[PDB]
Amino acid sequence: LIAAPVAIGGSTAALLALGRFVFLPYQRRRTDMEVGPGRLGPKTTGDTFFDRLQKPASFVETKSKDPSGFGLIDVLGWGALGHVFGYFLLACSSLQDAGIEPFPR
Amino acid sequence: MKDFTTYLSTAPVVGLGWAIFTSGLLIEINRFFPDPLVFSF
Amino acid sequence: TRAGNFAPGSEPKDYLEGLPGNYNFDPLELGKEKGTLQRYREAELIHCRWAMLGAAGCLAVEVLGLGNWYDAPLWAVTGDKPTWFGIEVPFDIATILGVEVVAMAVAEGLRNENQDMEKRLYPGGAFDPLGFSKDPKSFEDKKLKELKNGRLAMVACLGFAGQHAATGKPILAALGDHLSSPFFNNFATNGVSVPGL
Amino acid sequence: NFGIGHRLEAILEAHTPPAGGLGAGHKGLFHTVNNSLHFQLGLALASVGTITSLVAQHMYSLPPYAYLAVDFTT
Amino acid sequence: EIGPKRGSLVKVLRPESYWYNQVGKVVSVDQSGIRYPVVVRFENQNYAGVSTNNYALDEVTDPP
Amino acid sequence: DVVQAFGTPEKQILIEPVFAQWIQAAQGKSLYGFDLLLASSSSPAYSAGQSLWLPGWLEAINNNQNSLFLTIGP
Amino acid sequence: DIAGLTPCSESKAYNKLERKELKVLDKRLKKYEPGSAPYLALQATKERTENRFKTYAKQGLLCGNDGLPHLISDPGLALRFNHAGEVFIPTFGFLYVAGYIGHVGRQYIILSKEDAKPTDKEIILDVPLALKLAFQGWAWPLASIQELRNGSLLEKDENITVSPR
Amino acid sequence: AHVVKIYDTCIGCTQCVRACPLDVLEMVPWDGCKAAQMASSPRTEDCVGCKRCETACPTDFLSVRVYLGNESTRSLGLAY
Amino acid sequence: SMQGNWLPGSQTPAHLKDLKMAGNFGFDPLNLGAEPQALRWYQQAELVHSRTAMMGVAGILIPGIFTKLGALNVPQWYEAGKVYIEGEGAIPFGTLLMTTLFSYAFVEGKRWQDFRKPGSQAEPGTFFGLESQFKGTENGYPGGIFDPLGYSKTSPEKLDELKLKEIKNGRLAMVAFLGFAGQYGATGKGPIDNLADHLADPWHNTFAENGISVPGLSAVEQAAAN
Ligand code: CLA
Ligand code: CLA
Ligand code: CLA
Ligand SMILES: CC(/C=C/C=C(C)/C=C/[C@@]12O[C@]1(C)C[C@@H](O)CC2(C)C)=C\C=C\C=C(C)\C=C\C=C(C)\C=C\[C@@]12O[C@]1(C)C[C@@H](O)CC2(C)C
Ligand SMILES: CC1=C(/C=C/C(C)=C/C=C\C(C)=C/C=C/C=C(C)\C=C\C=C(C)\C=C\C2=C(C)CCCC2(C)C)C(C)(C)CCC1
Repeated sequence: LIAAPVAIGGSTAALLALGRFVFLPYQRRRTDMEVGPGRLGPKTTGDTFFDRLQKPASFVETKSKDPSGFGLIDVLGWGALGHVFGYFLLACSSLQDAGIEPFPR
Repeated sequence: MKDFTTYLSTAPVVGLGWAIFTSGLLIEINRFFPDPLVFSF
Repeated sequence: TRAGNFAPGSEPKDYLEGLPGNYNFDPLELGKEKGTLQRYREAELIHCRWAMLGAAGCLAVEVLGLGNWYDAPLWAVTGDKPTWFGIEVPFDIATILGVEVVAMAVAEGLRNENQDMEKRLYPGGAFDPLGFSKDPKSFEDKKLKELKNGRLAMVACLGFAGQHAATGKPILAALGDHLSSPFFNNFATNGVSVPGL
Repeated sequence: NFGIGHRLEAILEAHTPPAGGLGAGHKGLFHTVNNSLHFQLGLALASVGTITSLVAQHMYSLPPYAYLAVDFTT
Repeated sequence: EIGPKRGSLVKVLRPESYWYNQVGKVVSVDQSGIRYPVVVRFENQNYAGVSTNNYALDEVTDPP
Repeated sequence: DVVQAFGTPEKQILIEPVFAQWIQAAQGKSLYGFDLLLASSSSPAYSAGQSLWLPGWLEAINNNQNSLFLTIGP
Repeated sequence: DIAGLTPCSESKAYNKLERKELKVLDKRLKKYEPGSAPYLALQATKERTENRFKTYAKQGLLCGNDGLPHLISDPGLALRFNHAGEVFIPTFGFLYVAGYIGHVGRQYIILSKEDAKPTDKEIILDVPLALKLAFQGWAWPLASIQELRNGSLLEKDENITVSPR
Repeated sequence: AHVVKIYDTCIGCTQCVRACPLDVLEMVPWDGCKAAQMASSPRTEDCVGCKRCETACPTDFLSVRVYLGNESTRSLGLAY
Repeated sequence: SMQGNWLPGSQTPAHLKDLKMAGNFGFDPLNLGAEPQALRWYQQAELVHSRTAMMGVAGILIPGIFTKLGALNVPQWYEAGKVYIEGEGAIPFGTLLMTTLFSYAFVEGKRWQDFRKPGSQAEPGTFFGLESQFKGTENGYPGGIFDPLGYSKTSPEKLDELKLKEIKNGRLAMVAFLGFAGQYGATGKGPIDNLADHLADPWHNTFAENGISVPGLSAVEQAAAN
């Protein structure tokens, strides 16, 4: 069945470690060619209340205290990936130990 | 005959001669041979 | 530096000049405008190595008589212990899946941040323990190599997959069949290789 | 507003095939779709009509409601 | 003098003209400095039924 | 229609829909006899999902009373 | 025996349709004397019906659940099974004549457009040149292929009337 | 009423003013054509949009253009 | 140059009046050879069709002649395929067809690359060093090991006389094989048996008496007999 705490924890630790030490240099390069200095950049320009909603948030650029660029939003996203992968593995184990074989024979 | 054969090279050479030839041709294939469905030579 | 011609008398294509393993291949002018040609080279130079590893694994499980390559990923089904080189592996299927999907992830991730084409193709340095790439003439000689045997490796992997797709037999047994009666045991005699036999 | 996500203009301008297969590709199409309300209306109506056709072709063969297949006229 | 030779075939590049990317024969080129001095004649009529039209100097080129 | 008018309905061109019948047999319809995947027990597509939804889908698609993938003629 | 269709020779509904046609044709035979021209015409019709039913059978023909012969359209399935004669060869048989007509029309169009006031040649046809092209169009695919290869088949858009969008 | 506009492609054949049975068009002196004439539409509000001037126009495309819209009691040809 | 005429009094095409060719008789009413490279490709196609027609027709005739003489029991060509298929020590049909297709694809790619680029098969160090003699003398006339008896490196007069003879026997063999196919299709017997029937009984054994060749002729003969 696989123990759900150890499976979820291992999956989210692996995903967070990947997102910090591995794909973080690959990340923000897509943003340099997406919303970079010479690219499209700002989504909106106007200065009314319905335009400040499209303006970027205030807690996403505060130079998070991690040595890398791993902010709170990246932590949430990679933890969501880890929870997704852990639940996928647990779901596959649940289908396996019920006597049902989804794989081709 | 020159004036007549200039007229005869207008619309009836393509509207009648081709029509009669292709028609009567196909009539005689459908007559001498019976109705086919499969091309088995 | 041209190795040869895939068709004797072909038109000389100028965008393939100087590349390692240079035949006058690519009829369809793929990667002619440079750019993706570098992507094509950096993708072929690792597809070759992966097919080399796979066909080496199949040949090692065959000629040492330790199993069949198609029957090798069958320990996950029916729940018996995995064996490598005869020795039983104490690991678990979930564990091996975890280490594989994180190890290949970190490998390709640190591979992806080279940011220079020459090291992306041929890293060297830490990827050169014995260091036979120091001599540039031997470097070009070994670059012409591993591509010929690499392309042959890719063709061999496709052949292994296709041979076990039609006839469910070990590849060594099929080789013995073609050695024994080649005119009776070939690709045209298995039935499902060409329609209409 | 957060730092992560995808930009539609970046995806549209990036998907330009090499060797001039589609010329400029989808370059300059984000402003064309956004500024023109009729483009969005036509796309929405195309998808809605196609999926209504899909709903019609999938309701009769796979009835999701109990005793719907018995009611022939319905 | 300032336009193509009289009687020479020219190609019309005017987009709104019926004879866009077509070949016409020059019949006269006006030398008084008017908006469309080049006068050409086409073997095929338009939908209005005319066969001649006037174009500027930049709207006519030699066909290949 | 003119062939049926002349009292000889066997002379009409009846092109059998081989493509869609082949597709239906690929989905598990055993009426046409094409022993393709999802209709043969040795195919990997039939084995994959053999215990998930295949006994329901095959039973529903091999029954001509329902409207699921009706038999189609010329 | 493909697509759940029985052969025409071993079909019960095919024979039922045949005997029904024979019965309705022999119904009209009782109202004429045997030595009459309508009787001879009806006998010829019955003989043609019997010949058609005989020739449609044992000719690689199948019919299913209706007694009416069916045609197999997918090539390959018409190759391994003896069904190419249904649509496979007659496809090229039609296409040869269609390319013949298109090629002789194209030849007449080019050979007329190079003539002074060429608009009259479409309403005033010439018979010797059209018949010469008519008996020169047997090798239409070779001529079309060589014209495509040398570029004279197509024309530069630069010289094609284009809508100004 | 409708909008009638004359472009510089006009060459002063002065037949668009004959084909208009409403005295919408007029011929003014010009210098951009050999005939030194140009169509002008002072009484544009009297036009109904019958496009007879466009029929009479020999230039390709049409030098005089009539655009429909904003119908009135005179542009609708109403005697009541 | 211009040798003979396929039809005396016919207007010979302008591309055949002053053209140096083997067996040029002015026979191109459809003007398929007006373009020069077109004529080169058609000449090569005629040469390969004619040469394989020599091989095929010789296989029809010489075993058939020896069977008529009683030397060998080799059957006629139309059932020889079934005879070998039903044999004991027989390579299967699929293997034979695929081997034939592979070898012919290889040699025809060689000939094709000779055609598009002349003498391009003589690229040094490409075919085991023996490709130095793979240079083509002319379209459809490669030479090299294809003339191992040295019967072509002489004066041009016997050379183009031999080319004319080759194209004549090749056209004859092509019409002969079309005849073999047709006279199996109609009579259902071997060509040697058909020749024996025509020699022993010419009037009652012909294409007209057989109803397959000209349908409706048998009905005409039966109506005229009654
Ligand atoms: C193995 C090599 C390879 C191959 C085969 C492809 C193949 C493709 N790439 Mg490409 N690509 C490659 C390598 C390759 N890529 C590499 C290495 C890179 C760099 C990383 C890219 C970067 C790249 C970009 C950036 C884009 C592509 C795109 C495409 C697609 C369209 C190509 C094109 O020009 O349109 C085909 C050429 C045409 C002229 C189009 C003609 C279409 C006709 C007119 C329509 C006919 C309609 C017809 C009536 C339909 C009938 C159907 C019936 C049911 C009615 C195509 C699937 C594009 C894509 O994603 O599109 C899917 C795209 O934007 N590629
Ligand atoms: C596009 C749709 C379509 C198609 C595919 C067909 C196809 C067919 N129909 Mg149908 N039909 C159609 C439309 C169509 N028809 C319409 C619109 C009508 C109403 C007017 C009919 C009415 C109709 C009737 C009433 C009958 C048919 C029949 C036929 C068959 C014709 C077979 C034949 O004559 O022998 C094959 C014919 C040929 C090979 C013709 C020869 C022409 C080629 C080019 C050879 C050239 C001749 C010659 C050798 C040239 C050289 C010499 C020359 C230079 C002088 C075939 C199954 C008949 C049949 O058999 O029923 C099954 C039949 O009884 N149809
Ligand atoms: C022989 C001359 C000729 C040729 C080569 C073509 C070729 C073409 N036409 Mg055109 N067409 C023609 C005559 C011709 N057409 C005539 C006379 C008409 C008026 C009825 C049309 C009406 C027409 C339409 C409305 C359309 C085409 C389309 C097409 C294309 C599809 C192929 C096809 O079969 O279309 C089908 C063609 C027809 C249904 C027309 C059949 C009319 C007969 C067969 C032509 C008779 C010409 C005559 C025999 C030539 C004289 C011979 C000479 C020896 C004296 C192709 C580019 C289609 C297209 O744009 O696709 C790209 C399309 O939508 N054509
Ligand atoms: C065939 C192939 C590539 C073919 C490419 C071709 C034809 C290219 C086509 C073109 O040239 C043309 C025609 C014409 C040109 O104009 C265009 C291009 C596009 C250039 C790659 C295979 C590539 C094959 C690869 C990478 C194989 C990898 C294998 C692995 C990893 C194996 C692992 C295992 O086998 C073990 C060891 C043991 C088992 O028990 C378990 C498993 C897991 C199965
Ligand atoms: C500070 C620090 C640290 C730590 C860290 C941490 C602790 C973090 C956090 C956290 C974590 C550790 C995690 C996170 C996560 C997040 C998120 C955000 C998640 C999410 C999830 C989800 C979203 C889910 C979903 C679902 C559901 C709901 C159900 C069903 C299934 C699914 C999956 C679908 C360390 C020591 C390392 C180092 C030093 C510093």
